[PDB]
Formats: sequence, C-alpha cells, structure tokens
Amino acid sequence: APLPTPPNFPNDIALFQQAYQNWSKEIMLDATWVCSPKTPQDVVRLANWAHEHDYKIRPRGAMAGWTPLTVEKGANVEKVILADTMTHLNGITVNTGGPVATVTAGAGASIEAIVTELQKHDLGWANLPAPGVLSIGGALAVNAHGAALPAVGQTTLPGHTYGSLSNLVTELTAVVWNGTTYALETYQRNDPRITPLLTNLGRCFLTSVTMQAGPNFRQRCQSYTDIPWRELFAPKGADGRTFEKFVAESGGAEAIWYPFTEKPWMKVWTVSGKPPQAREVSGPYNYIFSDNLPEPITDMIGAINAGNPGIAPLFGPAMYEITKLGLAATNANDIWGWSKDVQFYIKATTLRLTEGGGAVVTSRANIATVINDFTEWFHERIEFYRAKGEFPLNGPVEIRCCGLDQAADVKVPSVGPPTISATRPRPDHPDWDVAIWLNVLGVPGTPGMFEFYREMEQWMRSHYNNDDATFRPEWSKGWAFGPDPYTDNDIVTNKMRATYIEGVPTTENWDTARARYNQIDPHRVFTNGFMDKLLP
Ligand SMILES: Cc1cc2nc3c(=O)[nH]c(=O)nc-3n(C[C@H](O)[C@H](O)[C@H](O)COP(=O)(O)OP(=O)(O)OC[C@H]3O[C@@H](n4cnc5c(N)ncnc54)[C@H](O)[C@@H]3O)c2cc1C
Ligand SMILES: C[As](C)(=O)[O-]
Ligand SMILES: C[As](C)(=O)[O-]
Ligand SMILES: [Mn+2]
Ligand SMILES: [Mn+2]
Repeated sequence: APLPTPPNFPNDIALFQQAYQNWSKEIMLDATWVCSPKTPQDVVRLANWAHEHDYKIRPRGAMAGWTPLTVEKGANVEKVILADTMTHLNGITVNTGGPVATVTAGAGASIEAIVTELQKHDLGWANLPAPGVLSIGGALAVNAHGAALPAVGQTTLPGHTYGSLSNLVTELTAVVWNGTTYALETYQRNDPRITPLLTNLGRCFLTSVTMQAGPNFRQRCQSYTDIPWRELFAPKGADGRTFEKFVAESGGAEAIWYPFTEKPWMKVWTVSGKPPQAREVSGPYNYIFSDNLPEPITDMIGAINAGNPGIAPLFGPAMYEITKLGLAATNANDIWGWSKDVQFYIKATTLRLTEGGGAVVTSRANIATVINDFTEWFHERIEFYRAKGEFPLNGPVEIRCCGLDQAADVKVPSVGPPTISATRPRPDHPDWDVAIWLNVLGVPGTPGMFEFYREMEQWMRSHYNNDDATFRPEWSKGWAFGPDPYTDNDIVTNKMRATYIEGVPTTENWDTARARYNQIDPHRVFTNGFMDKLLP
C-alpha cells in the first residue's frame, strides 16, 4: 500500500518506498519514505523542507542496530523521511600535517572503508568495533567501541584512544538552526558546543567528521577454548589462566560463553615481527565458522523458533563445538596481521540476535571482581530457571573491556569528552579508567528472555552502585526493559537522565546536552516519539 505523497518535495531528490526492520526484526515497518542526499547541502534542503511541512528527518546508516531512534515499532511514519547517508555522503580524505594525522569522512562512510584508507598511509585506530559495516555517523551516535586496552607497560601511541570512536573527533559538520533557517555549521573540538554532538543518538544530523589517527600496528589474535569458565572468570588474584592476567599481559580480550557450556571461547589480542607460531592474514573476518552456519545448527534454531526453547542446553554445546572444530580446521587459533584485519571479525551475515546487559565503569584493578560477580550471578540464574523447566537464555554471555574517553588521548585543543557517552570519565572517580561490557545475547522471540533482561538490568543497577563501580546501559543494545526493550517508562524518562547527571557538573551533563540539541533543532525535525521521551 502506497504512503501519502509528500507535499512539494524537492524535485531533484528522488524518493522511494522501502520496508524498515531493526537487526532482530523486533521493529518491522512495511513502508517508509527513503531518499539518498547527494551532498551535505541536500540534507539542508531536506531539513528546511521538513520544517515547512511538519515532517521529521532521520539519518539512515547501515541499519546494523536495535534501538527505536530511527523508527519506532508500530509508528505512523506518513510524515517521516529517512535520509540514507551511505550511498553518496561517503567521501574519505587523509590529512597528514599537524599536531596529529587525521581523516575526514562523510557520515555515511563505513568504518571499514575509513580504516582501509588509513592503512594505505600507515595509520590506524586502536579500539575498533567488531563489525566493519557500520557507518561512522551511526558508530559515533552510540560511542562505538571495541575490546582494546593497552597491556601493562604499553604506552598509548599519539593519536590513538582506548575509549570510544567519539573521543577521536577533531571537528564535525552538522545541519543546524541558525535563527532563521537550517544551514551547515562546523565545530572544532575546542568549542564548548561540540561535546553533546560527539555522541548524539541521532538527535543531530552529522554530514561529515574529522578524526585523529595514530600509527598503524601489527597485532596477534589468539583463541582459547580449553579454559573452564570458573578458571577464566575467577576472583581477584586467582591461580591459572584468568581474564585479568590476559588483560595485564596483552591488553585486548573478549570472552564468548555459550549457554550450558563448560568452556568459553576466549580471544586475546597482543600488539607486536610476526610470532613464529601465528598465521599471517591479509584481510578481516577470519572466523569462517561464525559467518556461516551448517544444517544441524540451523535446524536447532528453526526448532527453537517453532516453539521448542528446551533445545537451549543442546544448542549451547553445539555452538561451542562448531567454534572449537572450526578454529582448528581453518588454523585460526593464532593469527596475526594489521589492526583492522584482526579486530574486524563480525560480518553482516552473522546470526541475528538481541542483547541485554551493559557497561560497568570502574578501575582497572577491579576487573576480576566485576566479571566474577556477573558470571557467578548469571550461572546461578540460568540453572535456577532450568530447574523450573524454563529456558529464557539460548545465546552467549559476551564480555570485553576497553578504556574511557581520556583527555590525554586527544592531541588537538579540546574542551573535553563526549557529554553523554557511556565511556565518559567520571570526575568524582579519577581512578575509574575502564569500561567493562557485560552482554547477554539471545534468539529473538524467546519466551521469558526480555523478562530476564529486565531482571538483569535491575540487578546490575543495584549491584554496581558504589565507590568502586557504577553501571551504564550500552546505548546500542537493549535497555529500559519493561519487559520489552525501550518500554520501561521510568527508565526512559527518569533513570537515563539520572545516570548522566550523576557525578558530573551541572555545566556539562544530560541537561546541558538536551539544551544544546534543542538550540540546534528547536523545531524537533531530527526526532521521533521515542526521542521525545528520552531527550525532551
Ligand atoms: C551484530 C552487530 C555487532 C555489533 N558490534 C558492535 C561492537 O563491536 N561495538 C560497538 O560499539 N557497537 C557494535 N554494534 C552496535 C552498532 O555500533 C550500533 O548499532 C550503531 O549505531 C549502528 O550504526 P549504523 O551505521 O548501522 O547506523 P543505523 O542503525 O542506521 O543508526 C544507528 C544510530 O545512529 C544514528 N545515526 C546514523 N547516522 C547518523 C548521522 N549521519 N548523524 C547523526 N546520527 C546518525 C541514528 O539516528 C541511530 O541513533 C553492533 C551491532 C550489530 C548489529
Ligand atoms: C560484539 As557485540 C556483544 O557488540 O554483538
Ligand atoms: C550509591 As552512589 C553515591 O556510589 O552512586
Ligand atoms: Mn549511583
Ligand atoms: Mn573503594
């Protein structure tokens, strides 16, 4: 069924109708209006047109995400235009000459494309998200990050950050109200106005960004599937092959622990000179068994989807075995290459899942305790539900750490970190210097799963709430589980604000960010109904 034709739409911007679905298909719309602006000036034309006709505009990147910040479930989108940035707003230029090398990218450029160009100039980023498909605008919007820390004794090379990609921004350009009309405006990192824009949840429309780059580096990625979970996730100072020891020795680490299994898949990244035992790779996405699944597994997933959640204790071990056998068969337990080739490992063809948990901001010395508390709690819960015949949990626990948006990493003049990034340092706790990402993944539609994600969100908020650690939702994942994600009204309208006014000055907090967003867009062109609840 055709949507109403928009009134007097700019004649040279082609409009087409497409479906929209979020990653888990928990948001599904049969029809939306879409266009692909050719230049930043065309986004300006779209915004002024929208203002004049009471339409809304949303930037559309790779759609590799879950939140309702583009379109909401069940929403009337008759007066909404989605502006695909990836078709044309994708230019990339490396700039070598200043206090630091930089790269200027259209907001629709993919992060893989950006860092591929950086590699040609012997440059790179230290803390990359796992999927390269992401648009840079979409990555910045949520403080996108990887699993990287420096090893003990490792210095941060000039230009690099172990925080979010949002910490690397030296300048950006956005569509902004000037008092009479929307126009392009450019902000430098030393401008107080920029900090809410560095992580903006799509409340602002970025057309281009410039980001610092450091030197590229070679990196090893070793996999282990032979460490029992209680050994890996042990209390502080324990014997054996512990998570904290890997972080000390190597810096970068991520564990994937399938449900009802004994041994995680642990990945450890070490900066280098190739180790004799490692296999050199020349491209990303080196885990072929995880981008493509065979028939016995897809049959289990099919049977789960058909109403058999009791397959979970068979499915977890089956996924572990595909991983163990696949790593061995393809000789991928010990690989080495440029940063991007070992840090990009999730292809867009990966199994569609939905996520809970979030971030714990704390001191580096407290990593073992945070992880041990979470994994012991999780294990007790999953076994508790199994004993009652209930299987709310059929995907892995995933755990990784990175750094925060440290001022020391920024090599241009700067007014500070992103205002509302989950990676923003806490001024009241200068010793808090890591973010621990504690995620749980599950098959969409699983009975009891969102109830459990609510149970977990409540537990994390209450448990990680003291002088040693605090909890922040991961913007890009599920949160405000009511029990469905993004539906607990108290969390959306009260507790997210509370999180982002805690421990920070009233001159640079959640309310500062809201004020800036409304100054830039008082007509609320760059909003939807969910945005209006979260950021009034
Ligand atoms: C399987 C998978 C793995 C992932 N792994 C990681 C991970 O390793 N680390 C990590 O940090 N994240 C990860 N993500 C989450 C991902 O970073 C976010 O979902 C991201 O926002 C998606 O970017 P996108 O380009 O697909 O944008 P979209 O999904 O199209 O949009 C996402 C958000 O960005 C905003 N946005 C897009 N373009 C602009 C723009 N030009 N200006 C202003 N706002 C804009 C939108 O309004 C929206 O809020 C993963 C996601 C998936 C699906
Ligand atoms: C690598 As992940 C927990 O953001 O899907
Ligand atoms: C309970 As408190 C003051 O550590 O946020
Ligand atoms: Mn608190
Ligand atoms: Mn203490």
